[PDB]
Amino acid sequence: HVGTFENITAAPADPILGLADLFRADERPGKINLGIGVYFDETGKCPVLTSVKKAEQYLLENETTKSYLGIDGIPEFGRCTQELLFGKGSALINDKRARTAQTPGGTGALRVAADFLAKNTSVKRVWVSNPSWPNHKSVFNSAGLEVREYAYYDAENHTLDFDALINSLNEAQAGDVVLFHGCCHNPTGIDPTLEQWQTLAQLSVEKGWLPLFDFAYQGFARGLEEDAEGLRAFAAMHKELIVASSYSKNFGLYNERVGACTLVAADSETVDRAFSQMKAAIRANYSNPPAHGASVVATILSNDALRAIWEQELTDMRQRIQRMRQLFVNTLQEKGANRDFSFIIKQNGMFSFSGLTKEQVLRLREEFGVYAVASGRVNVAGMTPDNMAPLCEAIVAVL
Amino acid sequence: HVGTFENITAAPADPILGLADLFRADERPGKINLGIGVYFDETGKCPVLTSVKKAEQYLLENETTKSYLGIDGIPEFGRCTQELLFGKGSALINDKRARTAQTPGGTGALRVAADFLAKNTSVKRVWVSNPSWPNHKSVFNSAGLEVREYAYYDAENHTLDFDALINSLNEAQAGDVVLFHGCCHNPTGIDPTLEQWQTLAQLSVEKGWLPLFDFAYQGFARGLEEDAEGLRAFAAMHKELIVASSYSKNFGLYNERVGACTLVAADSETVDRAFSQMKAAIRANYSNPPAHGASVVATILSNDALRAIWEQELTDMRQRIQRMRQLFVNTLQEKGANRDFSFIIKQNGMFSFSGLTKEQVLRLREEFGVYAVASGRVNVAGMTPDNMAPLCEAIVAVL
Ligand SMILES: Cc1ncc(COP(=O)(O)O)c(C=O)c1O
Ligand SMILES: *Cc1c(COP(=O)(O)O)cnc(C)c1O
Repeated sequence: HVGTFENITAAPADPILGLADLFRADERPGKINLGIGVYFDETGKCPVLTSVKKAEQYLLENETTKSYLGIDGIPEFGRCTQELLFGKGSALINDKRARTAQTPGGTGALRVAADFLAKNTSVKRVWVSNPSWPNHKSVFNSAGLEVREYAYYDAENHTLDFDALINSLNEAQAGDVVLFHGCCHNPTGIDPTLEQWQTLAQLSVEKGWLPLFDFAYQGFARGLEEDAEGLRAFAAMHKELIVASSYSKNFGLYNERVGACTLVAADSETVDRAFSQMKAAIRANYSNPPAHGASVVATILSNDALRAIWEQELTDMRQRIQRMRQLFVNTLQEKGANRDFSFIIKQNGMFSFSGLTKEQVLRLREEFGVYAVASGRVNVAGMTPDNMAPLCEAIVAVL
Repeated sequence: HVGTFENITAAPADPILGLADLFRADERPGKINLGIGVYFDETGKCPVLTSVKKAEQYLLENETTKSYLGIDGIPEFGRCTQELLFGKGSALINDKRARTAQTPGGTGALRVAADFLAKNTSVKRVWVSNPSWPNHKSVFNSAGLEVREYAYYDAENHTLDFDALINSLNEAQAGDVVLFHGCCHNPTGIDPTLEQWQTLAQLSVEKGWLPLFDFAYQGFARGLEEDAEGLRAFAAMHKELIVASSYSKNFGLYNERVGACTLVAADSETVDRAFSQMKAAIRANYSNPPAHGASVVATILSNDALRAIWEQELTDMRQRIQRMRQLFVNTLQEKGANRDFSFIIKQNGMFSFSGLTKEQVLRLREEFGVYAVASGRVNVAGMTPDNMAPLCEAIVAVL
């Protein structure tokens, strides 16, 4: 009677999280963490938004029960989500072509979609960008879906390689899923222009793809409505699509696990039929979703006063990151870098590829106490006026 | 192109959660909800516990960040969970043989265990009592495991059929998983005696089963420690086991999704190796767990003054249910029932198997507005002094 657990092989280190335990252990003073994807403020802290604290006080005074939510969560949460993604007065909403389930984070939204697709459709293949968020492949593989990669980044020009993106998707067939980042591509910060989004929307229709949008950073590129232009171009042309969205970053609600999976089909009758199977996939996973984070979002979005506070806090975050992008480039020059880092200014969101090699990312860590993901992705929101000069001196030393 | 969603078949209703939907829509003022397993107080409400409101007020004023938890959640939540399960000073704890992940509810803990087994071991079959919670089968089937049923309930004598149980399980092979309810069996309310638990533990070892304990009602049968006696007899003999526990009910934190998956192995090296893969399965599901409800639990169990308040609140819930069981049986005789219902006094927890047929349950709903599960399972914790007479009048009218 051998043990069931004896033949188990240890799992490797998570590329984004295996770094953060290694940082908490580093006993050297002045270590700098440019790793995980949370926003920091000017003091190097990840604070709770004021609008979130106000909403939580209201919930504390007014909640009378913790009784289970429905499988698909708080109804007002789904309605507010659809307005954010598609626009108030969107035809998708008036025609009742969309259904939204509240999920545990954006990751939970991707997993719910994966399980739904694997069990209820003939989907076998998901196409994701090279590079992408590393957990994309793990989520879809957990449902038994093959993940293929399409070309995306021109590492010479630090730009979108649009010709190669098109050519690399030539073999994506009708009924394959193609995954797009809605804005603030993770990790490159390079997003399609509006004309490129429109080109992709037309191509997607002709080839019969099922688009799946991962929308974790709405509001961090240009603004809430501007950042959804690409999704709304797809939505104007497609009968069917899926949107996995996250409120982890734009509400600073990371650890409360607040996301949404939104299904769109040709008509009300079809999406309700499909959504009933998505609810069955949720029930066999975590049963029903956590209330606290989504109650906060629904409260803020339903209250004109709180929503005005939140939108300003989101603008404040967006502008800080842009300020840091400029300061990073200026300070690298001041500290003597001869490589041109000006592409950094053109990139959107929290993350840019620095262009550093795994070998330089390792030298920064072991020699200077500066922590970046081994792909060379650095979190610009982890940079402050206080840590920018040491950080830049370190990069310049390993160049 | 024909749509990917066009030919999806609609999912059937959940036998528990679909009932709740019907109950909401029912416009009759006298309707009575004996379906879903939530606790109601003497006034028919599902309250937030006082210990929980106090912990939530502490969190509101002292939380400074919502930054992601680690994949396995709050460390103190895991330590407190193991103490509750195995007891302060257990050798599993001092030998470092146990690892706990915070999960989204007991359901999420079940799905995480199932995914982990399916993807990292040779396990193929899970054995589940007949009857059991209806969602057990969906969770294990959705992870790719086969579900087999073992005998349990003697429907004529309203008792545990221990000879049938043991002969059923002689077909379970070594390396199969056998699922046990820790206490307050759902739906029958009939649990093994300590002497039967000890018989099963010895037998489990001889045959090479991997025990999986589902522990959603610790404290609702006799007490916190007494309700863990059967699990602790297993933990005394086995090299390996899995416990999926829930805080939904004994903390009234249903909609915050608070549970734990606890892995036990032969030694520290093996459990950490196994746990590394469990973390991978979580990362590919919901990434990391929701903080609010687990933080409430850990605040309460970590503070003797809050813990004392909570323990009294749990005792009060347990005693109120015991008072309704007696009131239920006495009132049925007063209302003209000629059958003996005294077996309800011998059942533990929220649920009693009433012995009503599907046709009688349907008639209770349609004609009297009394909602029970089609199996005839009734939630005693939904009974109150005020609704007892009409409820019993309805049941007598359909006998
Ligand atoms: C036996 C059993 N297992 C699991 C669960 C699920 O617990 P949770 O709501 O925390 O997911 C329940 C509660 O409904 C239960 O009765
Ligand atoms: C961070 C991130 C997620 C995960 O969002 P959570 O809400 O934390 O689960 C998903 N997709 C992308 C592209 C991300 O950057």
